[PDB]
Amino acid sequence: PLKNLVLDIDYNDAVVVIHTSPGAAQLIARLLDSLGKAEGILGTIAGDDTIFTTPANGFTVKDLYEAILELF
Amino acid sequence: PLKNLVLDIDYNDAVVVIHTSPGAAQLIARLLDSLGKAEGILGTIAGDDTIFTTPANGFTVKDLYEAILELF
Amino acid sequence: LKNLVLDIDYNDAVVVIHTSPGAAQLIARLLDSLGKAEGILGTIAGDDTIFTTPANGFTVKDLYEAILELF
Amino acid sequence: LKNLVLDIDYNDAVVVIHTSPGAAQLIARLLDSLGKAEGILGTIAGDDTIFTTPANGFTVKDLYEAILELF
Amino acid sequence: LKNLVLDIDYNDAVVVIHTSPGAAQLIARLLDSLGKAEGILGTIAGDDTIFTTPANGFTVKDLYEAILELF
Amino acid sequence: LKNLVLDIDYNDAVVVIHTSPGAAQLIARLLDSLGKAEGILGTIAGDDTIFTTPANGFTVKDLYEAILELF
Ligand SMILES: NC(=[NH2+])NCCC[C@H](N)C(=O)O
Ligand SMILES: NC(=[NH2+])NCCC[C@H](N)C(=O)O
Ligand SMILES: NC(=[NH2+])NCCC[C@H](N)C(=O)O
Ligand SMILES: NC(=[NH2+])NCCC[C@H](N)C(=O)O
Ligand SMILES: NC(=[NH2+])NCCC[C@H](N)C(=O)O
Ligand SMILES: NC(=[NH2+])NCCC[C@H](N)C(=O)O
Repeated sequence: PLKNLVLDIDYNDAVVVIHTSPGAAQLIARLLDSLGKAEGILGTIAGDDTIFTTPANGFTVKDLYEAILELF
Repeated sequence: PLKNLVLDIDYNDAVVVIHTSPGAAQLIARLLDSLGKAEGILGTIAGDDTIFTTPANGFTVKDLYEAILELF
Repeated sequence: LKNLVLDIDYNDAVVVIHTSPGAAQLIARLLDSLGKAEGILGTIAGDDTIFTTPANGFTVKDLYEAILELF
Repeated sequence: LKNLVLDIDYNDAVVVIHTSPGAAQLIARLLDSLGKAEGILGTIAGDDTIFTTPANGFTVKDLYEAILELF
Repeated sequence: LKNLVLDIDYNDAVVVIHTSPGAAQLIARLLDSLGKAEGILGTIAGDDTIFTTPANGFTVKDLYEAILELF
Repeated sequence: LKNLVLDIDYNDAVVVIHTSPGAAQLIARLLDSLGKAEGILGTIAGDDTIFTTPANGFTVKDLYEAILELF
């Protein structure tokens, strides 16, 4: 699994969104599930090529954003 | 569905996030789908082990959480 | 055909499109025809529920009407 | 929903249907109505490919014809 | 969990387990607890169906027996 | 990475590819860039297992080899 899989990252007020190659969703997501609530991720949901991840309390959507880039 | 399939319920300003054992997400989200917008749930979406469920207008997240807890 | 998409609505965070069992990934696929330049930031489908959310600049409201347009 | 299915074929074990992206679940959902008495033992679907199989007392080709019946 | 398993039959190649919707992946993850050693090559679940296949050294009947065993 | 691909084996019906959790859709997409001309009838993939089949004129064994060659 290479960065070549994560096609794009952006976010808004409620969720942080990741775009990947088709079929790589669940794979990049399991990576995010390594992080966790105390690191800012309340949860994560992957489709085929999209991943919606959301911040925990104490965290802003931007905070999560920066934390994920660190993991990636 | 055994209550054991459900590992943890938590939330924030936009969604309630239910974690479950690998694989049980689609099964448990079935229960959440028993309810309709009326009880507050706009929609529900499960992946493999995470479920994001959101509220309808008039009910907040704190609301949906309590609601979910009652159903489980 | 259109029939598959049951209801469309929204709230504070996302727009939720329901479908007949199994068509969520197909209709959600329609949405992926859009893109950032038209409001859509991303879309996830399960079996029969799709959660699409607005990019910065648009609102969950703007996005909503745009999907009806698309449909 | 015909243009969804891109192909049908088979072999010494299953019937292999190909489809447009995300359709795998739609199409396989249609083949789930039939049941064992129609030949089918079961049906599975990934993202764009279904794999169906005839039950005890049925041939793959037969099944291939049967799906072609309800297609 | 067992009341989720609709039925268990089979044929020449696979052992098709039907389940309640969504139950699929859970029951299959159960079979995955077995592994090659018990005569299971590999398993794959959709939404409510589980196609499994025996390993060289056990036939389809045998897989079936050991599955009713597991269950 | 082919490390996401844990084990390969086959039988008288399909080639079974056990991969890391979630990797099953990605790697089936790799086998998906082959098809009939190379002997692949179809390939359906779950969360960590993938099931492929040889077309006509080709044997599962020939496929097991080609699959390693794809790898
Ligand atoms: N190959 C597909 N299923 N494409 C549709 C994907 C739709 C949406 N991005 C999701 O992840 O659910
Ligand atoms: N077996 C897996 N695919 N695990 C990864 C799960 C990714 C994400 N947490 C989801 O549930 O959608
Ligand atoms: N037949 C089912 N698997 N139903 C569960 C649906 C759960 C959720 N609404 C989703 O679309 O993912
Ligand atoms: N976008 C994808 N999921 N691509 C991989 C598809 C793999 C396999 N043909 C399936 O139907 O599951
Ligand atoms: N509610 C649904 N989407 N059902 C699809 C069933 C298709 C097939 N039986 C499978 O296991 O994938
Ligand atoms: N996390 C899971 N859903 N595990 C269950 C896997 C079941 C089966 N081996 C498949 O690939 O479909």
